[PDB]
Amino acid sequence: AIQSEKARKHN
Amino acid sequence: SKTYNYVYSSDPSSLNYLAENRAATSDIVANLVDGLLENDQYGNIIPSLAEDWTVSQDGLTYTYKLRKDAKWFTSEGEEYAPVTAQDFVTGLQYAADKKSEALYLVQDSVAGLDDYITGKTSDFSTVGVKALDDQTVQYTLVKPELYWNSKTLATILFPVNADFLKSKGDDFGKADPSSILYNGPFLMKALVSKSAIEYKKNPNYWDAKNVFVDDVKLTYYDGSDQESLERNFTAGAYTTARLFPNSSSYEGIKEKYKNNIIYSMQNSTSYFFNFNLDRKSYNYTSKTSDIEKKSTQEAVLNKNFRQAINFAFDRTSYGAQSEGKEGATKILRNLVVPPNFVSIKGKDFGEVVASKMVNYGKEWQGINFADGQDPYYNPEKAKAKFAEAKKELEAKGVQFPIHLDKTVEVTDKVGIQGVSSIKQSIESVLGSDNVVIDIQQLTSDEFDSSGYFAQTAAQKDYDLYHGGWGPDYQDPSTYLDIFNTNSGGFLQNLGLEPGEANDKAKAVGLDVYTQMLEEANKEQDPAKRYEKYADIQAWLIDSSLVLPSVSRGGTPSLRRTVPFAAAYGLTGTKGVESYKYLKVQDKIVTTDEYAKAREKWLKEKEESNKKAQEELAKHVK
Repeated sequence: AIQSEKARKHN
Repeated sequence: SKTYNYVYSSDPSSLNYLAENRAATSDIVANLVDGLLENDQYGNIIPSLAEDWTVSQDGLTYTYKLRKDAKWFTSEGEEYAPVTAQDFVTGLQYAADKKSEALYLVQDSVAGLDDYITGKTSDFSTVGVKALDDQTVQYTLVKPELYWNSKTLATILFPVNADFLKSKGDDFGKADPSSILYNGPFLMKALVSKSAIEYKKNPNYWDAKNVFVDDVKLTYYDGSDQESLERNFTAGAYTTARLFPNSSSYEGIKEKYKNNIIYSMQNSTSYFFNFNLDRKSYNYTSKTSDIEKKSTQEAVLNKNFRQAINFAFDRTSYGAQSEGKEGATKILRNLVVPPNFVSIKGKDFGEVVASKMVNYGKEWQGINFADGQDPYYNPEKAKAKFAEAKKELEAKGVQFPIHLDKTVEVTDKVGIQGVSSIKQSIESVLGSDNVVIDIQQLTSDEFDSSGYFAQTAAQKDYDLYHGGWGPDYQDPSTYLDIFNTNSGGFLQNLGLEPGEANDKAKAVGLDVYTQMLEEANKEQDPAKRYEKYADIQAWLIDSSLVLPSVSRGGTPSLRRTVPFAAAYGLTGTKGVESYKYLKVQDKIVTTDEYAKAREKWLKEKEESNKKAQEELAKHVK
């Protein structure tokens, strides 16, 4: 699945 | 009751778990719809909707027995219909009929499905999914797949109720809680764009006894207030909080929570940079001429140019923008396939790939692909690669400097720093008279419409993209297939359309890469199959069509969740994405409490995975 880079800044 | 409160950042374009391949959809539906199997706390594949299963001695036929205390519910928790085997026939036919973006998961696996999708057949009765009775589903495969059961953790193999499909028509799967039926752990109570996502525990869920939060609220987080996460955790409003060592506050936070800062492990999600090889949209650019635009369209097709960027890209500097300079390397990922994703002959994937690099030139000599370090950054190697790139490009009429467009959300203050680190690094090594990274700060609508939520390659509006892949099943092909020209899930992010194989794709060798994937997939012995994909990953690294940057995990946080209570999965959507099995507590976990739990979990996991592989034989007919 395609993961957005954005999520890594709160994950 | 007990509540889990945190944030989210991606509104979904759709709830259509059968048609989408974007994490923005699967992350949510993981909590609302169950498939045949799921994960325990140790990564084992355990019963779900299916309470038992068998595989034939030739590995081609999988039969699943469904429990019958499983039902579909409306968004308000009212019972709609029992879950039945026909729902899996309906699901697969629907995904085929609507040309799902995740069809690569099943198109070349389910017998007769490729024939059905391409119109070579018209009768779904020839496709290898059958409802033998109401509780019995049977799949027939083209060839044996040891990773097949892991595929059932992906949403394209989730069931759907045909009568609800008929009754809803084109309204099915829209971004509205009422657009789908529910059989998973939660009901969705609120889905409000850029405001919140809210789950309520479904008390009539078949496995309600394993759901330990009654409410889950996710608040929208746009990146503009990074101190919001810690501030709300400390106030008792968030169950967890990711920390930002680069922040103003971290000095006080570090001392206040010196015994509570917890660092996660890097997981199987891999981020990488890629170029737009066929750019068609220039709404967001600093180029002012068509010689500049065409010069950039030329540079990204040249391998020496892509390698120069690869060697001029300082990953440590990039990671320090979000992790502080102490933890800058804790997130570095250097392949698309994680280095330990599979093991071959006792040596894992990253070592074998590092050995395959021996046939791709002098600039890869003795490379180390291990997590947590930067093997790529090498200024003088970058200067030598660019010198050759410039000689070759200038003979074509290419004008320098090469301008490269990179987008970023105007609210994402951490992301602005990371992208500025990349501009500073590359321009420092190659010179701003040779390359210029033009940073484009966009609204949320411009960012999504030109990137992640663009629906065509033509709409991609950038020269440089930073995206990532989450593994859908337990085989290296889940990562490496995404750039293949036939059905690559990531192709549009490269500016190419699957099934077109234009001359820009051939100019960079993606047709060759695609041919290698075909031959690698036919290999059924795991050791070779993996060694063949290692050679393919090596080819992709040398091509520098991707620049591996970072993984998920490896980040600091404060926690009020119980350590190692939630499910875990190397691949799929039923691991960390699910709020099942997760437990919250009053006390802030201490670093030492987490470390003791990690040690206990690591030992329980080795024993559990051992007994799980031993149990597998019981299931063979």
